[PDB]
Amino acid sequence: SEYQDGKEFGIGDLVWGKIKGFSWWPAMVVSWKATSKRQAMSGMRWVQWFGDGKFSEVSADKLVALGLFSQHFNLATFNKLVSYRKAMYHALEKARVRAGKTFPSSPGDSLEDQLKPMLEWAHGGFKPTGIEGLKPN
Amino acid sequence: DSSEYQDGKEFGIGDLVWGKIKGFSWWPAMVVSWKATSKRQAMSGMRWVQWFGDGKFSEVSADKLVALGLFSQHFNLATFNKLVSYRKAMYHALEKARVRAGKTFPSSLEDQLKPMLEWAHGGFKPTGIEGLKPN
Ligand SMILES: CCCN(CCO)CCCCCO
Ligand SMILES: CCCN(CCO)CCCCCO
Repeated sequence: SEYQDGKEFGIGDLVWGKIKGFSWWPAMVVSWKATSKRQAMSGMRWVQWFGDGKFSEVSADKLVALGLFSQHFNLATFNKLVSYRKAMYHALEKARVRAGKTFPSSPGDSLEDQLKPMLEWAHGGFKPTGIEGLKPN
Repeated sequence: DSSEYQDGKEFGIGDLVWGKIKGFSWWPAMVVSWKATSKRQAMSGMRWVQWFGDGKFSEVSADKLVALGLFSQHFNLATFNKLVSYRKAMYHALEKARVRAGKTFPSSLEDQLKPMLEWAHGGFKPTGIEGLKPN
């Protein structure tokens, strides 16, 4: 029922979302019931931002699939803000689990170290699954 | 309405669970509110848990949690024999279970642990897993 408005994106979808004064940031579409807030208005979606876990209401027409990765990733913000690197880690970890992807680990690799192969995977088109692997189920 | 962890998946605040992190055996924990953690709200489909034995907090997928009551299935005998840290975790977890279930034993950590472990492995009789519920 919720979000059945003929527009894009449903509960669980991984997305980039854009707030004024902010880069595109990774998020997951959620039900209004998870937010402790209120039902969304027409054509809007509740999203939860990776990294800080906060909830925002955003137009379905203003979200893009996380799978358009290199297009929306912002290297300048990544190098400038630890909060963006953490967001990218949590977003890509969710993507990895969904795709059944694995990466060679080694304690105690830092944040940047863990991110390196995840970012290469994302920039490379999420092989072998492709973006189909990012879908919820 | 709308509230913490109302995402349609299993597990609520206070639930005793086993949690699985890559690189670790299934480990006992309690589901906690994000407010207990000094961190941030958990992503939809995930829960904050506090691990027995070390008191640390982790954000864990509900798909990587199971009820502590499924004890024999998730208890790792190899890990128990190998790691003092896991035996310590078993003690604190099963002591919480014992108090919730209103269970008493005849009364050392290892000596204390023995009948608690027998009880858990045997299915938490007489209450069964219903006895482990919070409140
Ligand atoms: C849409 C932009 C993402 N926000 C989420 C908060 O609602 C986080 C920004 C933190 C930047 C400070 O380091
Ligand atoms: C998955 C279990 C979580 N704790 C660590 C908390 O982050 C494990 C304790 C290590 C035992 C080393 O002897």
